[PDB]
Order: sequence, then C-alpha cells, then structure tokens
Amino acid sequence: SPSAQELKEQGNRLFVGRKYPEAAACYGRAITRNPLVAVYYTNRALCYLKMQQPEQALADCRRALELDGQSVKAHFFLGQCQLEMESYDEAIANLQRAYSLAKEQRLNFGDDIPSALRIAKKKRWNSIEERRIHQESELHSYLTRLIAAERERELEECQRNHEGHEDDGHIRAQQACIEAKHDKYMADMDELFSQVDEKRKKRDIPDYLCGKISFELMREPCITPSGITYDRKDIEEHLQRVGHFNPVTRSPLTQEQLIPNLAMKEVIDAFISENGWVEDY
Amino acid sequence: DTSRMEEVD
Repeated sequence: SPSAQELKEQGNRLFVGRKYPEAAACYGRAITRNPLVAVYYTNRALCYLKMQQPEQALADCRRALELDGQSVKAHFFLGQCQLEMESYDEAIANLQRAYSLAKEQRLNFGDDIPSALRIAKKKRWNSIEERRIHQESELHSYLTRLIAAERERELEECQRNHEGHEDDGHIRAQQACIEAKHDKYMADMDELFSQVDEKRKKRDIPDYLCGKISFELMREPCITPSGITYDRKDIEEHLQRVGHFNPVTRSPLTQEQLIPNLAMKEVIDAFISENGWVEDY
Repeated sequence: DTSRMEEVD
C-alpha cells in the first residue's frame, strides 16, 4: 500500500535514528517496489556498512552502478567495502575515481574523500609492510638463539632443581621471573640491530608532510598568511573552483598572497631522497 | 555547511 518514495523516507528517518537494521529492511521494500532507482541501493549499502556487513553492501553497490555508473556515492561506498574485504588495490582505485567524479560533478564533501582515501592508502601499506622479511642477520640469527639457549638451561635445567622446595605456585612465578630477564636482555638487543644503520625500522610517512587538502605528500608546498601549508596545486584550484577563502581558517585569501614554503620543500625532498619506498605507497 | 558521505542523504 505504501509508495516506494514513502518507504525510502521512512528508512531515512530510521537511519538517522541509528536504527540501521530497521532502515535497511525499509529500503528493501522500496526496492522490491521499484528496482530502477539508484538512491535506494546506495542508501541500503550504507546501512549494511554501519551494520558491519560489506558482503551485502558490495552487492547493493554493484547494482546502484548498473543504473548510474557515474554515482559518486556508489563508487565511494563500493571502495569502502573493498577495504574490509582487504582488496586494498581496488578500494583505493574506486575511492580515487569516486574523487574525480565528485570534483567533476562540482560536488562538495571535503576531507571525507581524500581522508578515507589517505586512510585506505595507509591501511594498505600497513599490509605489505608487515609482509616484509627484513632478513635477520649473520650475528643476529646467532646471538638470537644463544639467549633462547641460556633460557632452556634454566627453565628446563634449573627449574625442576627443587620440585619440593618450589611447587607449582612458586616456580610458576620464578619462571616468568627469569623469562622477563631474558626477554628484556634480548629486547635491548633488537633495538641495537635496528638503530645500527638498519632499515629494518618501521617505514611510514609522517602527516606533517602531507597537504591539508590533498591529504597526500606535497610536491610544491606553500603557506598562507594564516600559516597553513597546502600543496600549490590543490589550493590552486580551490581558489578558482570554490571561492577566495582559506579552506581552514576561512579567511579572505587570494592567489597572489601565497608564499612558497621553501624550508618545507627541503624537508620533503630530504625525506624522499632517503626513503626508497614511497611512489609505491 | 558542506555535506558528508556517511549520510543517507
């Protein structure tokens, strides 16, 4: 009896009311009523995501796009899902694409995309990073076991030394007691092989090295009278595609007022020149 | 006063 346009509104009220499983089911009746409407699917897709079930959302997006391959939201959400499924490559791609469309269609979300985009780039890198081998070392592999050895000679050759004088309760603490003595002795070591000119140290890219708009590494940093540093290429268009105001302080800014942050370029250059990765990031 | 994406319109 209720119209699809009414069922959507209903779900809209629920979703705002955080009743995600209920709103989603509400969009489902509006879809059976009229499949040919992209909004429904993308909306329901957002319910599934909030309901932590990319399985469904992924499918529902793969339908909203069949009725609108130019859907910014559909692409954004689709990419989102892929993140959960851990398809880091595709995910960042659809976000990338969902970003261009949004820019193209002259839509405005701000951060919402470059942010999640930058986030998906970070969560991706995190993967192949913990996937590296680092390759122990000649002296390492050696001393590494020398300790594990000295440990057995105690826990398994000095613990049962007094099965009576030290029952379960006693040496159960006398066990981890020495274990920590060795887990640390070695701990100090690890830091040695890491600070010893070794690249085995976690490789990540700072934040103060990215733009306040692009949310990515800057190649032509320049600051404003306010003091915020953006990439000359991003606040370039924002000045001729959104207005004449600082995208942060919202101050009356104008293109011929941008100062080149030379000291920054330096810092950014030096970074790259030292970090092999990146470009792969 | 823009508009976010994590919103069902």
